[PDB]
Amino acid sequence: SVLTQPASVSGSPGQSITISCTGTSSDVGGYNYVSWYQQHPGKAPKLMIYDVNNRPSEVSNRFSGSKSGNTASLTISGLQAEDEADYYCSSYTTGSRAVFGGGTKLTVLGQPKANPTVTLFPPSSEELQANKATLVCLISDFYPGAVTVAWKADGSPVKAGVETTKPSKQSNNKYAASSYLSLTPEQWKSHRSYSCQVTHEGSTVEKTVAP
Amino acid sequence: GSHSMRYFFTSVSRPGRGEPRFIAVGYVDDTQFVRFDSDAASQRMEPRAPWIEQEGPEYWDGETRKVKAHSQTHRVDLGTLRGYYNQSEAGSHTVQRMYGCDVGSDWRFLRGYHQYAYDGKDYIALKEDLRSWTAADMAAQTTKHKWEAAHVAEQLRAYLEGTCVEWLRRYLENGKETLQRTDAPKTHMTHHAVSDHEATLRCWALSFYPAEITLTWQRDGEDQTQDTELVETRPAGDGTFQKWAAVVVPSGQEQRYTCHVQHEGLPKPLTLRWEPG
Amino acid sequence: EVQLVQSGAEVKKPGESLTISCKASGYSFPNYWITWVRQMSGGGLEWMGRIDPGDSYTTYNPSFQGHVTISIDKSTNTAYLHWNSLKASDTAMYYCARYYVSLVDIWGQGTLVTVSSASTKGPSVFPLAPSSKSTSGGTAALGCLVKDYFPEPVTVSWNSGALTSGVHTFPAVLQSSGLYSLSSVVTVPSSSLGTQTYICNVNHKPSNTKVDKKVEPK
Amino acid sequence: MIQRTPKIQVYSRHPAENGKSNFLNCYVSGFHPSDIEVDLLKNGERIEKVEHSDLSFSKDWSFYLLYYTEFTPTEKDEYACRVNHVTLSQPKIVKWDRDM
Amino acid sequence: FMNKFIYEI
Repeated sequence: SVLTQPASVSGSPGQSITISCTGTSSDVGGYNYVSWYQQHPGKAPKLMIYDVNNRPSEVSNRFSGSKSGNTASLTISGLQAEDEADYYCSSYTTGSRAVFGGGTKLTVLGQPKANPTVTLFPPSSEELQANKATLVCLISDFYPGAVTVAWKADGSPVKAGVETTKPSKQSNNKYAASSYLSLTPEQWKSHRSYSCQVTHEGSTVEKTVAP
Repeated sequence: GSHSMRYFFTSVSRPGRGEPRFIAVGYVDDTQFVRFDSDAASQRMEPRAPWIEQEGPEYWDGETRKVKAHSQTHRVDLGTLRGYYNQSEAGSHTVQRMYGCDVGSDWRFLRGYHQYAYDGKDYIALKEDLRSWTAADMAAQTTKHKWEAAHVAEQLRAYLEGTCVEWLRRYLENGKETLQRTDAPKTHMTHHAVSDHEATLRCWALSFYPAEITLTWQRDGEDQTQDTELVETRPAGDGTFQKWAAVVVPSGQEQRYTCHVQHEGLPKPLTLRWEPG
Repeated sequence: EVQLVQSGAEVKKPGESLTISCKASGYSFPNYWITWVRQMSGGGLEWMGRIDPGDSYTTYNPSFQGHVTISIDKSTNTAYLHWNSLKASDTAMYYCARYYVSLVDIWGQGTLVTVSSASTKGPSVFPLAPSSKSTSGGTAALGCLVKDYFPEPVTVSWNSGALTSGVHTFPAVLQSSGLYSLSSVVTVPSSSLGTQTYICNVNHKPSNTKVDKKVEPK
Repeated sequence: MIQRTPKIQVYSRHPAENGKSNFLNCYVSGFHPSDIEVDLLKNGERIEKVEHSDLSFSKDWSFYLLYYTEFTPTEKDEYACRVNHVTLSQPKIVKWDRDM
Repeated sequence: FMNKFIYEI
C-alpha cells in the first residue's frame, strides 16, 4: 500500500518483463535500499534482489534490479513457468523500518488462450422443497485463469447472495471456478430468466435459465 | 572513564563534484580500529587494528551495512538541513555525528553520549540522562520534536547502555595486548641557548600510551604554567604519542628548574633536570 | 545460514486466546529486529509490528496497536505474537521476518490461523440434473450440489468410485455464513442418460455423514 | 558557519639520526571546515607518496589529520610541511626542526 | 559495533 506496484503483469516464456515499484523521496528516491521478494502460492516470500541491484548468489541471474528517481524496477529475462508467482517490493524508511508494495501477480503464458465453458444449473426440486434456491454457475477449461462473473435477473444486475470462488488450476493446468447465486423460492419464481455472465479476456459469455 | 568506544562520522557536501564525502572512524580509547571512506575503493568497513581483523564475515557485513545506513542517512540530512536554514546548495556544508559509551574500572556502564553538529556548531545533543535532548536553535527544535515523537532517545539509550558496553568489553579482551597496555613515556631533556644570557629547556615525552599525560615545569618547586610552552599531544604514527614542554631560563640558573611527567604507566611522577654537559 | 521456524497452524474460534511463536535457529550478531507480518487471503503484506531481541523494545503499527502483543525470549531466540481475544477477522497467514539493519533478509515459513465461529455440520446434497436440452450426439453435464457443511473437507465420488472419466469436483466456496459449499460435475455422453445410472457419493468425515444422491434426466 | 585556523606541527616518529630511516609527520589539528591541503616538502619539492590518516574531530568539533611519509634525515636535506586552508591568507610552510 | 538504529535529522 505504501509503495505502488501494478496489480498484474503477463509475459511469454523466454521473453523479459519488468515490474515497477513507486514510492516517495523518503523511501525509494531517498535511499538505495530497494528489495524484491518472490512468493509462490502457499509459501513464504523469498529474497531475490536487495539494495536496488544486488542479488544473492543462489538466485538466478535472470533477475535484476534498477532504480530511477522514485520508481524501482524488477526485470526477469528468459521467463520460465517457475517464475509465475507474486512479487513484492520493499524500501527502507528512516528509523530502520521498511514499507512494502502492494504486490504484483506475474502470469507466464505457457498455453494458448482458452475460452471458458459455462454450465448453469437451476435450483433442484429437492432443494425447492426445502424453501431454498441455489443457482450453480460452473466455469471450466479457461486460460489464463482470470474471470469475472456477473449475475442478472431479466437483465437487471443482481448482487445479493452471490458467492464466487477464485480460479483454480485443473489437472490439465487450465483453470476452473464456480459462482453461486443463493435465492428464495419466491425470488426464483418472481422473474422470467436469471443469467450468469462470465467475462474472460474481454469476451463475455452468457448462460440463462428460467423456471 | 577507564575505557571508551566512540564512533565519528563526517559528511561534507561537494557542490559540483558529485556525492558528498563520508568518513567514519571507530576508536577504542585512543586507538582507531575501523574506518570507512566513501571515496575509498572497497566501499566496505575496513580494519585499522590487528585484533578486529579476527572478526568473521558476518561482523564485517554487518558493520558495512550499518555504516552505509549512516552514510545514506547523512546524505538526506544535508538536504534536510539546507531546507531548515534556507541554503542554496551552492556552498559546501559539514555534518558531524559522534556517539559512544564509557565504562568504569569494572568495565560496566558509566556514561553515554550522542552529539550532532552542523557546520562546526552544536545542533542537537542527547543529555547525560540519555532521556532528553538539548536543541541549539529553532531548526534543532524541529529535529527534537520529530525525534521525541519517534522515541529516538529510548532506542539510542538501549544501544549506549547495552550493546555499546557489551562490545567494548569484547574488544578490550580480544585486543588486551593493544588496548589494556600502558607504555610509560620515554623522557629526555634538551638545551638550546637563545643568547649568551638565556636558554631554552625542552622536556620530552615519547612513545607513550594512552595519550593522557601531564608535563609541568617548576622553578624552586613552584609551578611555572604561565611561562611554559606546551604543544598539544601529537600522534607518533605507530600507536604511541608525543609531547614536549619548554621554558626559557636564565643562563646559570638551570638547576632551579624541574620537569614533572605524570602518566598512567608511571607509578610515581618523574622529575627531570638539565645537567650542563 | 539462519532460518526462522514458526509454530504449526491454528484452528480457533472467536473469543479464544492464541499465541504463535517463531524461533530463529542458529546465532546472528545483534543487528536485527524480529517483525510480524499479516497476509490475509489474496491480500498484501501488512506490517503488524516488530521487537528488538536485545531489550524487548516493541514498535506496533497504529492499526494493530492494542489488538495484538509482540514479545520475545532472548534466551531461546523465540518471538511471540499473542491475541487476547480472536475476532475472526484475524483469519490469515502470519509470517515472522528478520529486519537486518536495512533489509528484511529472511522470512518464516508462515503460521496459518483460522478463526471460524461455525459448528460442525454435515452437508445436504442436491442433484444437478442434466439439461433436457443437452447436445444430441455430444455430451451432457450432471452433478451434485454439496451445500452448507463445516468444516473442510468433503469427499465426492461417483458410482462408488467406478466412474472417473469426466468427473470434475470444484473447490469449495466459503459463504458469509461460515459454511462451505462445492459442486462435483461429471460430463457424460448424452446417449447414456437413458440407460446408465449416475450416483454421487458424498462423504463428510468430521460429522460421520455419507449421502448417496441419484441424478436422474429431467 | 564556524571557521577555525589549523595548528601545524612537523616532527619525526623517532628521534632523528642521520642515516637511519624514519617517518616525517605533519599533524594539522583544530581546523574547520575539513577542506584542507597538506604537502610534505623535501628541499622545496613536493613528496609524492605521502599517506594520511582518516578524518576525525575533537570535542570542539574541529578536525585533525596526520600526514606522514618515510624518509631518512641527512643533516643537509631540508624538510617542511605546506598547509593551505580558507582561514589562511596564504599557504603556510613549517620547516622540520629535529629539536621540536 | 555500530548502532543498527538511526533516524533522519
